[PDB]
Amino acid sequence: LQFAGVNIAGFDFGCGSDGTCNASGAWPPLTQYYGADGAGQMKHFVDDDGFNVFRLPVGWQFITDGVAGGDIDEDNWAEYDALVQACLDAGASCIVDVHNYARFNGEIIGQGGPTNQDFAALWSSIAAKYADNDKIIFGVMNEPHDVPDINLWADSVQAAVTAIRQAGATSQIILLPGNNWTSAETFVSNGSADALKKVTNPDGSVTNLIFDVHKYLDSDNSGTHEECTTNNIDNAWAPLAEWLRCNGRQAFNTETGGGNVASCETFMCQQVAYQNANSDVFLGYVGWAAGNFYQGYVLGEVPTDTNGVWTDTALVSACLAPNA
Ligand SMILES: OC[C@H]1O[C@@H](O[C@H]2[C@H](O)[C@@H](O)[C@H](O)O[C@@H]2CO)[C@H](O)[C@@H](O)[C@@H]1O
Repeated sequence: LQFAGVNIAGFDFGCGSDGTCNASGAWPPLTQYYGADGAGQMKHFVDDDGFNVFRLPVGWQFITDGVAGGDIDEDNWAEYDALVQACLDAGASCIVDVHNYARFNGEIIGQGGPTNQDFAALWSSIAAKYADNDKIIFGVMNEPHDVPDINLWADSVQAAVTAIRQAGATSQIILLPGNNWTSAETFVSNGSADALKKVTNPDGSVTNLIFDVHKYLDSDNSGTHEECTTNNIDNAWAPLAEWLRCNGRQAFNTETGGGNVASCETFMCQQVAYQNANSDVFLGYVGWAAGNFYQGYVLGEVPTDTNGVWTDTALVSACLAPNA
């Protein structure tokens, strides 16, 4: 109810689930840079649909041109900032999502891979850009999975948070991701919640530290199927809210979606109706996948521009748009 948005993808392309980002394969979803009209996409999603925030996936490698640290490469950053500027210019809040699966080329941050410091550095720099700007929302890490020790991971996340506040980003939300691809279904049961509950700002508060969760509507939670089989209320959003409420904490669903078909319009509308009903514990949903996915993409949300007139995919206009 506070936020509803869509992921504008492209800078994440050739990012693998193992933290390897073929930083050649990055493809900015902006007219210029020879990609789709991501800016226009966002004008439309706000002005006509009532969307509010956009999530802008990008890889560590792109930000730094291949290095695990925080030395931001200016030419690449110029590209990525233009998208963030388009998101802000559209009137919305923007999640800056480092799309690395808690890894850097095969190896896990804090646990085999780059150190918590290598990582913290990164976020200091990102935060230093953008510190004053309160419409930014820092997404620490996208979809950690098969991590062996969650408390060490929560330590890595502490390190980022602390980096972020110390660069002056005092007013922003920071999203905190846990294990199993931050599945919302296992977020409490696997220890992600209790570990991440310990993460605090420098002054000792949890103000503006929101859990980051993801949930798809297909049998295997992959978001690779067109057809949908559930609304995740019974097994995910209900238990989650109970837990979230009694602990005085909030979560944010930064990835979800489904195919542009009947079964999904019924089941997604159910999930979104429930999520609004629990607006105290859930800050919002963000739908996975506009930007520069081709039309036949199974989870597609890219609208169409006909001489100024935009047209949404089925699922956005039937279910995901606040204006419906
Ligand atoms: O679900 C989000 C994320 O999932 C990836 O697939 C996982 C899935 O999360 C898990 O439930 C299933 O059992 O295994 C697969 C991997 O084997 C998927 O690769 C991503 O595209 C997606 O963003």
